[PDB]
Amino acid sequence: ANYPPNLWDYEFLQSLGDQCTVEEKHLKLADKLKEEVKSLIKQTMEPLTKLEFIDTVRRLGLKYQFETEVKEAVVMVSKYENDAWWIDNLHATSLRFRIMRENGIFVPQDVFERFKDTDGFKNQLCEDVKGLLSLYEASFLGWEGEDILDEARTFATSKLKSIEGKIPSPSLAKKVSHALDLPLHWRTIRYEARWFIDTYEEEEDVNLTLLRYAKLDFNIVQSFHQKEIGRLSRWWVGTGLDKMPFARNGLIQSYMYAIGMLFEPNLGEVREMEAKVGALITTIDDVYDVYGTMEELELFTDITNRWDISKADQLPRNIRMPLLTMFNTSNDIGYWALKERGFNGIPCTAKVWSDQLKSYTKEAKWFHEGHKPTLEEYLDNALVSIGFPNLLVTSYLLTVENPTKEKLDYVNSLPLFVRASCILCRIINDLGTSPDEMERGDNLKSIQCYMNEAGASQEVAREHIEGLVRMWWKRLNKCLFEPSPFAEPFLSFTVNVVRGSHFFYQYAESWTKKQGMSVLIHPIPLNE
Amino acid sequence: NYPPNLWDYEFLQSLGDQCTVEEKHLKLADKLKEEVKSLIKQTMEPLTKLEFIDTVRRLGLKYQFETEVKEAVVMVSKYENDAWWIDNLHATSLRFRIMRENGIFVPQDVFERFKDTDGFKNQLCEDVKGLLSLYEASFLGWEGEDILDEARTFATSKLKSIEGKIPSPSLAKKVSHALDLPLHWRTIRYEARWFIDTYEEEEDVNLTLLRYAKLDFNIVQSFHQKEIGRLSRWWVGTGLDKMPFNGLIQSYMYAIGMLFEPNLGEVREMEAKVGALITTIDDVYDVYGTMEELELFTDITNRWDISKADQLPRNIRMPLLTMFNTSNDIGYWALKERGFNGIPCTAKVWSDQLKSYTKEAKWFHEGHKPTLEEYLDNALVSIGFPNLLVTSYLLTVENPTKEKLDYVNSLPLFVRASCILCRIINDLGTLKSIQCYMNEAGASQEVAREHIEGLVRMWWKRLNKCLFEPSPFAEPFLSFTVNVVRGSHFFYQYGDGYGNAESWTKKQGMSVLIHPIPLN
Repeated sequence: ANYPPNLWDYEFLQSLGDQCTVEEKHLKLADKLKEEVKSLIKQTMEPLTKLEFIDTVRRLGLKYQFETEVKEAVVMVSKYENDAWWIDNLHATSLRFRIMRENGIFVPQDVFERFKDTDGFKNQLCEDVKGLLSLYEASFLGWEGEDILDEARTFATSKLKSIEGKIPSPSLAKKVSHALDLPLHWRTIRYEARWFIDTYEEEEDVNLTLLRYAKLDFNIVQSFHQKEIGRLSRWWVGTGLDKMPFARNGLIQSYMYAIGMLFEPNLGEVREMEAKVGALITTIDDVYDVYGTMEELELFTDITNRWDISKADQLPRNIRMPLLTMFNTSNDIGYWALKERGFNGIPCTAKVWSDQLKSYTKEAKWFHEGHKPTLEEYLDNALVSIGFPNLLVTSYLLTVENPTKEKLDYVNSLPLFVRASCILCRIINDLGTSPDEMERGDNLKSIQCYMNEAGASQEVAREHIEGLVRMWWKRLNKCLFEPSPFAEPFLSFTVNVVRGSHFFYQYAESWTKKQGMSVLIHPIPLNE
Repeated sequence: NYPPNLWDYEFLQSLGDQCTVEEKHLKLADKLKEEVKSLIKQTMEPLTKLEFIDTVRRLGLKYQFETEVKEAVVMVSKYENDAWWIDNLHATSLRFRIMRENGIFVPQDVFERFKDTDGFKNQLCEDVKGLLSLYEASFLGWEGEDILDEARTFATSKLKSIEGKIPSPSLAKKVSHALDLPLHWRTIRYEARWFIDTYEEEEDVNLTLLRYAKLDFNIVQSFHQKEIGRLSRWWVGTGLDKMPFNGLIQSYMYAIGMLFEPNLGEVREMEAKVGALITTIDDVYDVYGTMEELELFTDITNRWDISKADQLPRNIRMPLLTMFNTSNDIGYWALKERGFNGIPCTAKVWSDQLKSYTKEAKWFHEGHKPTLEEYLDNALVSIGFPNLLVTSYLLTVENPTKEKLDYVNSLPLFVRASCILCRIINDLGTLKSIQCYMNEAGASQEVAREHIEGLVRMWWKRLNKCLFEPSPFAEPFLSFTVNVVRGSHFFYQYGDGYGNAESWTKKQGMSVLIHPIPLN
């Protein structure tokens, strides 16, 4: 074991692979239930009922198993000729608006106009909570310049808040509270699936076959995750970085975040590699922040820049081991791209690490010189220092068809889609900082930077930063309606890192542990 | 289904799941170990004692009982009365070998009772046991111990003469086996599997010992299968299994000869990786790469700078980057575990290996014939055992330093002797050794070969004497350096890669790594 102790001991994590083996009879039941659920997605339903069903499928974390059928269902609903089923119905209108836009089918914000009067949304809509929640959730699919969706968000938030915690109807109470914490659009797929499996079971309209399949598929996917954490744990203990006197829970936390970025079994290898990079980002961040002197870090940065480990022995052991693990892992990842994808990715991985440590160095220079950057000067560097250019460009290297230097240079040039994602991850992380640490006047975080600029208060500045999150999400949403040159799975990665940030930096140990226990460690009890 | 293919990495990657040992039988192995400990310690006649610990050794169990075996051998050597071995050819011969094996000197003159000035008395020709014990004991001799040379050539002729004629089942098995290879030249782990089957035929088999030998061998086997899964997964991850030039699995089979113990697992895996890369890159240099490609590969290696790797085509770049990445890994393991960054050392032994290859391709195109001395100077490096042994020293020496690593890499006698032996045993087994010396004072194939076999015996005597002499070296590297040679003896006889040689190798593979031993 390690001291200080990690969330779980590594031998435990390695034990999980065979502790939770899914019995062969459950594997065969899963294939059988999959076909039954396909049939259900395909079956004629009233259009609202079909949208509700495919919303449930998504929410249960199953869209990846039914991509063809869900899309085909959505298209069908977009072609249903008579609109009387949603017109003047706030829930149906909202749900349709959201499901259509999630699937690349435009619906104008004007569909909501009829729910307003001269002064704004009609106060009487507060008599229908399901309606309000669907409007709230739909509002997050909005784009810049869509003022009615901003009004919808403000109205629905306010009305739902006037009842959060006091709703005498258990499943809706739960869903509203959950939504006010984070909208569905901002949550991770995989962690939402585990929460919603429990919520769905308690709802009035539960389909037991869908529910049964959701639990079974959850456990099967979980068994792939458990094998991955076994492999990653063995790797991590092999690096010796578990014994550095910093970066407690680095590996496990990186892996838990990676599951938010991409959970699908068929992306296991990519997910392992992203988890290794994230554990090294966590470790090296600590090296730069809470261990190395300015002279040690200058040499760390120079070795990385030049990809030349000749002078590595000038660094003390606890700095040298992270350095050489970064080097060895980056070479391994670049090599996988050569072996698997036909393209040598070492220049790419070396480059994003060099860019990242240059950004750490800039922050350190500001901190030591007492520089107070503007928000815009801070974010241009801090969107690099958060590590998502590194993680995203790496993800692109490992998945793009026919990778080339020119394609990698393009992604690393931060096209709007990627820039929005990295800025979001940075600002979201900064917003997660509790005011216990704010009182410490760290000038190199978003809120404080804006406070310093404008002479604004902490509350006004926080509100400003929160507004930036909503703005960059609007840009992300619109980028998906013209995403070229990007394709799946990179389009999903770019969005899902943001969701990971929202989920893991909500504005801590126990909460993390709870999430890891339900998603990675404990299977769902089946009654089969 | 269909025959499990030892060459199929699909199959190999799955091992570490199958052939479990029941947690039941672990506990019985702890219990029989303690029974076997008392067996080794309980007073017996000095002869019964030596036979008992030789047996333990050949069952491959000495590593479990090193203190009890040493103290047993030391008690025998202090036994004041010599009547139990004097004039007994078996007893004299076993005492000689087991004492020398444990670093206690016995003079070649303990065999004077069996000889006169005309040599060994031809009357010993039907004492088969004594002739066999004499034969096995002879390979413990040093240079200039001539009574020991005479012993060998004499025992060898007399045992050859009675082979069809031996009644005892276990002894006829043992004589046949010894005439192919003496015990001293065989690997510990592959011999242990063979001997379990033979020992069970012996009149004097101790069923406690036999039962513990089988159960330990299966437990150990389970450690190895997990090792092979991991290594095969690695190999497939490199993509080098799909290059057009068995690789990993063979390297691993050799390494089990160099070291088999569960407690040395990590070192064994790294040695196997290097083993696999040596064979791979030797083929890159020998056949596949152009001249210009080999000079970039060489340059990249010398400067440990992969900036220009992209000028190599795929099938050259992959071995190079794999060599680089794995050398970085092994060097790093030394930092993590041993406190010493070993990347400069692994980069250097690789840079030397490649020159090795640059030299023997120059001698091919440049139409130069070397003296056997000049060729072995290079061929003891190209065989790759400096790489492998310097790496094994890096990973196991107490308090490693650059200075200690520069000394092992200078190749002092003990190391130089193992390395020459590995290259010579290889050339015997096929600008080779024999083909070079032929091109010395101008000899035949028959007289060359005999001269080479002679060199094998000579270097073994020098190795043997080193183990008695002052040395900066300790265990386990002492064992690694002798045991590579044994690995060479055992596998180079059948290296051909088709026909009888491949089915023999496959069978060793299957009996020692795959198939557990049937228990009770």
